[PDB]
Amino acid sequence: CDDLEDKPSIVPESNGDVFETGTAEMYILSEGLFNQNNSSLARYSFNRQRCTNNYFSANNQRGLGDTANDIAIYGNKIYVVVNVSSTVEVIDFPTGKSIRQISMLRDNGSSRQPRAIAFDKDKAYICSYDGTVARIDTTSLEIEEIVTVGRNAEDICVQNGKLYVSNSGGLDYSGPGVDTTVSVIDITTFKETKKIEVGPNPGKILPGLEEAVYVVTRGTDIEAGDYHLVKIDSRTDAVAITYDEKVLSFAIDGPIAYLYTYDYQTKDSAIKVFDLNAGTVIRDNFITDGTAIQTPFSIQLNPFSGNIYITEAYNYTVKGDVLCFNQQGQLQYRLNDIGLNPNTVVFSDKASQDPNAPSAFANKVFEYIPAPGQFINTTTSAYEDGFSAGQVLEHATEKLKKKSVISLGGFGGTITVGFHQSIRNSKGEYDFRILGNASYNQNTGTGALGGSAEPGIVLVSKDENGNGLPDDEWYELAGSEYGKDTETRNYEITYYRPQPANGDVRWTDNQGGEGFVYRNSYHQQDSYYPNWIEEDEITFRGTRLKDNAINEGGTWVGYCYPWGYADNHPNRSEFSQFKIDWAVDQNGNHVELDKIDFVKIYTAVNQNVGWMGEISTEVMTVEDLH
Amino acid sequence: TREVRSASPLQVFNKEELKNLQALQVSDAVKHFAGVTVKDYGGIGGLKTVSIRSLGAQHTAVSYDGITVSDCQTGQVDIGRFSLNNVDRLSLNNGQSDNIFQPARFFASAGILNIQTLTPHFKEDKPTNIAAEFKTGSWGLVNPSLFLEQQLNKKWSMTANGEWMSSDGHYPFTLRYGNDADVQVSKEKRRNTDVENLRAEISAFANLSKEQWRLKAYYYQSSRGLPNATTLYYDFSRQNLRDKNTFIQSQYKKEFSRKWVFQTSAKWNWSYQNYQDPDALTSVGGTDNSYYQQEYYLSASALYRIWNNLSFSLSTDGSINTMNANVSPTRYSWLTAFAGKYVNEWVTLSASALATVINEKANAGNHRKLSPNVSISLKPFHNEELRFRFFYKDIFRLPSFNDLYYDKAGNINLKPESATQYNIGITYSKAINNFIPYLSATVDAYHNKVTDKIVATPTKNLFIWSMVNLGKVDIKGIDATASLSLQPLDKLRINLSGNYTYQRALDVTNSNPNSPEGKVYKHQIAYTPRVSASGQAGIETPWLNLSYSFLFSGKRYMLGQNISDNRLDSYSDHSISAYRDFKIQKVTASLNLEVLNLMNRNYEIVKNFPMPGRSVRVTIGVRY
Repeated sequence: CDDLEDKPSIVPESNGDVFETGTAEMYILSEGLFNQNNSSLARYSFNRQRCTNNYFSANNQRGLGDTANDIAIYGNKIYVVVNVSSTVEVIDFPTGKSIRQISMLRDNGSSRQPRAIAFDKDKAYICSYDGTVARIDTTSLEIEEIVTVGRNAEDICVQNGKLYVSNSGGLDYSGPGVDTTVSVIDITTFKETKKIEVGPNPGKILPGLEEAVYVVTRGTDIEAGDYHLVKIDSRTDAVAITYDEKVLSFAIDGPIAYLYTYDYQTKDSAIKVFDLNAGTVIRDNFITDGTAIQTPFSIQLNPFSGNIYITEAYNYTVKGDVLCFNQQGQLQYRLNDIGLNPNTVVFSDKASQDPNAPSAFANKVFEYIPAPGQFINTTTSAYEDGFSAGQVLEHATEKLKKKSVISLGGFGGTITVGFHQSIRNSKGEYDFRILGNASYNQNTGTGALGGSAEPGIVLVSKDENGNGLPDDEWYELAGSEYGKDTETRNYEITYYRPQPANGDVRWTDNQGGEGFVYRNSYHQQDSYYPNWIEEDEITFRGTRLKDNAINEGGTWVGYCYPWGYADNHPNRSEFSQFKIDWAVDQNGNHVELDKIDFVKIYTAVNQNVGWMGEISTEVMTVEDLH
Repeated sequence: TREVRSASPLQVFNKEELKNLQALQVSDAVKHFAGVTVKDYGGIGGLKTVSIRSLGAQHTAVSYDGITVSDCQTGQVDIGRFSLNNVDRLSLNNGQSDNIFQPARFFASAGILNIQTLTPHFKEDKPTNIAAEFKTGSWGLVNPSLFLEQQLNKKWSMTANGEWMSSDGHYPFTLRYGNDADVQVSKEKRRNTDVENLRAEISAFANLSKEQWRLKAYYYQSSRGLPNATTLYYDFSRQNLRDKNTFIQSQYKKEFSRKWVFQTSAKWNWSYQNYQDPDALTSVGGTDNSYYQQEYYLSASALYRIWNNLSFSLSTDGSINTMNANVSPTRYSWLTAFAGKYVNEWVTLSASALATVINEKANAGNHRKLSPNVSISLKPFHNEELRFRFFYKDIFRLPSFNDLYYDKAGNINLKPESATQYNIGITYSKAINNFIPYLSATVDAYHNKVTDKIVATPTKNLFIWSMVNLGKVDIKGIDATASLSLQPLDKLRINLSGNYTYQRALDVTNSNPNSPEGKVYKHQIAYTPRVSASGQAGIETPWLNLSYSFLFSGKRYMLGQNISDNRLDSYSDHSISAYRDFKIQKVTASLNLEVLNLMNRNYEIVKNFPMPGRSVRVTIGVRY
């Protein structure tokens, strides 16, 4: 009588909406346990919405190995460095089948125990606990050259055409102590050029912007909590700045880095946001929605959606989680029981297994003039350095094509979008939907599915003349706040370019109000004012809504209005859709239109919040239901 | 006979049953004790520790000829260290171990495994007994043995045992690259299992005047290779482990006339453990950890009988356990046990009590815990030998020296666990007719509670495993066993035996789902088969003896999570053997042919440590 059966996982796989901008596949490498070789490589396909926990074993009919340490996607291949098995699985990207088996072995049969991989000019450079860095060609997949970098190595990175390898010396803790060195390797001659005295036990190492290398150094004792973060200037290969904040690992975008610390005595874990230029912490807790964190195993950053992926390992015995957070720290989703100790999350956009097609997801932006804000003059504002306004427009069309989020800045900043075909009028139900990056908090002060609401007024117009140009008459949609005392019609605001480039941006209105939109340390571009604007003063005209953000401390909640506004609600689960029948004219009379072509979105709320800046309407991608 | 009258749950294998249980290094015969969950490694010469009733594997105490041996470094004791060439009687006690005349270290352990050494008989004339038991086969296994016995002064006898056990042990195991069914598979050979055991023993039995002054001098040098786990795509290990265990043991017994029996035990044990890993990536070129252990053990147990049927025991102990390495701990321990109202009454209560207290002075804990034990063997129905048994026992683990003084991975503030056991059982035996000379069946439903369990949890950095008191395992299993010998016609004994265990060992450490160990609540613990069972069949014919023994273990899991991804499949280990004795001018030759793992099943009991397949073992023995 064997009543012993595999009891299920009980909790569902995904505990949130699984949406991501421009990411096709997302691969999660899970270590498993030492001497138990139950490592795995899971994937999530956002296009097919398909979750595969045992993807490598489902493909090649063989397990990945023991303690798979690193994963990286390069040149339509996935390179998986597996430590105890001492292998590098170099599996093909569109098929998922393993193409070649690289043996990371020494002259004898002893394992090199490789840990991490870095890429520079179609060579994969792999560091090991043997103290060696190996160069592997991406074509023949053979070990071409071995260099000795001294003691045991843990992570490797590429910057300024040089490999930085963190010589940890971890296994020598009972003997001569941990090593204190980061080795620098040139591409051209491929010898060890310099050895940087960095601090004891250097671990995770990553390049950043402004041509620098950030490395985490542990203590002589790991449990002692003597962690530091070292900025190394790649010009001189010397220790530039030593930050005393406790780090286990970190993920870098722009000038900021999301880093977690994890003590081993009290088991206390914290995830902070850090400014790599100012050198100070900004938020002592990254998770600002009340989502409990217990054991963050590693932290990654999506290179082309901006989200932060923190994996959970718990007691290092049960299957971990993968939690996706936004830039503000609200949880987007989490994959539950994705694998045993999920180590490293990598991302791709090329998928596995057309602009001329309509595809029900709009075609091209016609007008884009945003107000100054925290997201302006960055990659999410369709701007790069030294490009004119038409270049900003065609980058906006390109970002709309790749389903990337576009921001509108402060109050009054507007965007105008069309479609491949005219949307027919559906009577009695909704016509089109606007996708937003708003996420809901599980508990707020009030109800109505609160969270981060950034409401915006939508307008629609019909291409009656048929020229494809936004010169037709604009009709405002009557929302839930329309016609009440909670809205301020005929509001004219103007923004002034500050005389310092990096200054707070001044705005004045016709209602007697004067104020600023403030600089925050997250977004440190040249100016919050739009750089492709040639005039000093810009003005915007429209209806101002009542401010919906309420100070509860550092936990500001944008309370959602019921219906009729863009980026007011999360993009699924009702009240984010729109119909033509809400459109009214200037005089407020109801106008019935048989078809519709032009959708205009501008920000309805003029409010500063603080560390999340102004209320900014972010448009993901408009889409019709027909 | 025994195994029925015992108040605590006793199982016993005599010399002919251990003959029928074809095995070497003891732990392959331990697997048939009907409650034992063995944690094992690779094949010959692997680490083979024992859990009594799916308790901790450090809650057991194995006793080599009247004194328990105590491994302090990783206190899971190597059972495969002891060999089966000189074992007269093997026995497992789940409790008080029947009689209260033991040294105090036998008490306060949740189960003891008693290995008894061959006591020589010395039949009339014949001063000298010579025995050799040369065993060979199974991929380079060789095992010569010597058993020089000599009577000295009609009360002194001397037994010198020698055993060289060189081995190769390359098993043709079958490696699966995964856990599901559609997995590519490989036929790989096991590497680095070179075992080179050597055992020497000089035991002196002094039957003075009743009075015994049994002594033993034991030496054990080994050079076993320690194989790694079968990691995928990589099997090259060079780990060597040298053991140099030795001890000198003394056992004095005196019967000071009526109402007084006195006993002294003494033991000096020196152990050496050299672990070499030349493939390790330490910058000096490999780890060379050496551990030195010493145990000074003394006991002055006494027994005083109030009447002919009732007895008390006062057992005082003493132990100095020193350790050196490459910090350098020393544990002073003092046990004294007062056995309570032990009655040995005819058709009424056979109740017994025992309170043992312990005192350790170590920079560590200084515990003075009291441990009770009650064992009742109430027996109605005088016409048949049917016993009702019930024993409550609260024992506790001590934290090992690897759990306290390993290089800053082990905690220093470990709470020393618990083991709370409430076994209740029915034991029946009959000798009806002559078609069945002996029948017996014994069913014990037991409830073991472990609290504050010391567990090694990984940390996924340097000094990987760390000790923590995170475990509250509740065991509620039931263990049945049977021994049925039937004799058809004449001289054709068809001696059968069997055992079964419905082990329900659920981890109940934290009931809330919002916890890392809340997914482990009401879940089976890691290496514990639910429906573990065993069986034996001895066929005694005068021209050829045959024996069969099979092991069944159910769906063993991994890590306590209980998902199908970390499932281990149920296995069956079937084995057969043949025995023959020849009388050649008063010299007894013995030929033995053993086939182990008869169905060639490549199974694992601990993950990525595959057990050997079909092996053939040939034994040639010369007696006198």
